[PDB]
Amino acid sequence: LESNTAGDPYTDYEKASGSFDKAIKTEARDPLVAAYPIVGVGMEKLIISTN
Amino acid sequence: STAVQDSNGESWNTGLSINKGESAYINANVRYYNTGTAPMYKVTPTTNLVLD
Repeated sequence: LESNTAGDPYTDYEKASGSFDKAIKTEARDPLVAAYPIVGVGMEKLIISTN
Repeated sequence: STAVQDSNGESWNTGLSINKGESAYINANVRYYNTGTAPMYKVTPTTNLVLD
């Protein structure tokens, strides 16, 4: 009763078929695992310039 | 008594101010190259400038 079971931009057929972007991991091909990025930032150093 | 004094001098000053936040500006002369199979139009690279 849902065209997008996982709630992501890709329908159940596009996911199961692999007809979406080719850089999406293969676990996100089944309709119950969301194709979904988890992006975070990390600081490596901080530099101060006295005015 | 009566005195009359006549003077004349001259001075010379040199200064130098320095900003410690922006003490210089840098200018990089660069050049792009393509080693692939297709051309690129409107080439816009992003570059790091690293000191240490």
